[PDB]
Amino acid sequence: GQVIARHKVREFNINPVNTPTKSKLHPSVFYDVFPGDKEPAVLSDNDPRLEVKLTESLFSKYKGNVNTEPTENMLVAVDHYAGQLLSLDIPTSELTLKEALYGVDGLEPIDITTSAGFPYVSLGIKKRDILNKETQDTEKMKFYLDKYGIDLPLVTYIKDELRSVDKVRLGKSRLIEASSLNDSVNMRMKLGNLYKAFHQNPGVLTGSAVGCDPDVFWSVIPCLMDGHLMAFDYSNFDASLSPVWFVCLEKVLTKLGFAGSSLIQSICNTHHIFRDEIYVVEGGMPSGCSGTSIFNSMINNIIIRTLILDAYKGIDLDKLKILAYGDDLIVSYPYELDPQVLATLGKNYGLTITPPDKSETFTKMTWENLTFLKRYFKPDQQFPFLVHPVMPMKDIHESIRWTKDPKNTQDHVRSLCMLAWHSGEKEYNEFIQKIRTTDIGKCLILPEYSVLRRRWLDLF
Ligand SMILES: [Sm+3]
Repeated sequence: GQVIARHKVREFNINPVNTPTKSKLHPSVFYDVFPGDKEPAVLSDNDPRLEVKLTESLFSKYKGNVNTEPTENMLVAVDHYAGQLLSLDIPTSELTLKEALYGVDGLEPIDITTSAGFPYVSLGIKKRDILNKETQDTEKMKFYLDKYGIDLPLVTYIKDELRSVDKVRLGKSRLIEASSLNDSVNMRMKLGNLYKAFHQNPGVLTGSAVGCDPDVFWSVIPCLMDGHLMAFDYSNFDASLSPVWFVCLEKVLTKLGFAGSSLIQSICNTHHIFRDEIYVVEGGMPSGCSGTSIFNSMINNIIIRTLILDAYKGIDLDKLKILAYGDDLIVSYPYELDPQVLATLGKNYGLTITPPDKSETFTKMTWENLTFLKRYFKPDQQFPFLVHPVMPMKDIHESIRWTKDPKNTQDHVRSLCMLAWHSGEKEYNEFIQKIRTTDIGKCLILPEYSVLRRRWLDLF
């Protein structure tokens, strides 16, 4: 994706947005007791630890844009991937303003904590005013739908979160390019069954993990990926998606039977409202559109299928098994294919594909080394057929040392226990013991290890 043009909001007569220009992240009491580097992201041009122009930094992610019509290999991959997806028998029927608004079984009511987006953000009017959860009202939406229409621009906040020392100074703090409520209900109303299917079918058929409890799903990935092993992750996946991949994503939904795949063009080329200065981009996935997670996965399934055909000759795609959660990949084939080969090959579609999280360089992948959703795979001692998701203790330490509002310093610490304990009894007791060094640490009521193991076992 490349930025084709920049204008001022004045030119379009649009009220600018005062982007939250201060981090709400402060150091928690566990800042001294645990180790970590990561500090909060840069949200302002002045921010003293910044060694670079922020304007340029925030948008450097848009490296360029490769222009082709879909390759022959590309085209095979969409017919094969779409093929698998037909077997699921996904309804092509569209959803209702009421369904799309407040969920069905499969979907979850649009979050009334996220931004409504343009133009609502600049009218002070937020999600609650339109959305009555108890009533399940459709008058306020239908009104503001008829009024402002669809295909509205995107409000581009800059995301407030922990970043590594490098991504702090180099101004890499990434963006959420948030969608208008109009647009998110619109295509949530006609690809609602596409999302429904992916949420109910996390696996090797959808090539998807989006919406899955790793607690249980971890202990089933190894049954599904029965073959050799590869894993990947990209740097700036979203921004790097040249339009071609979108023309494939559409082509897939078209074969699936969704009139509405036209929407996909509407996310490829988009307008973004950053501070005032409104950008317009060709390509790139909006990080925080409606089906971002799902569309990425689908495209990733298109991409590795393509790269592997590009790279190799005599290959049956039916035995190629894939599992993507956005940029995160796991893939398996009966024969040992070379990750490195693939990564290079994809670099001529504009992609920077890379070894999975916590991996220095492409070696043969093994269940001992693998990462997915930032977690290791550690099979249980007593019952080796059950598999633990092990979020590394560094990542958990790095999270506990900061806090937004130290009232929910419990809710946050408890949540970290549900992840920590998978590391094993020895480490979990060291963890809560160190937490309980601090004075507010001891007042927190924490689950004991045997409690957490039992809750986990009961899930089966
Ligand atoms: Sm990733």
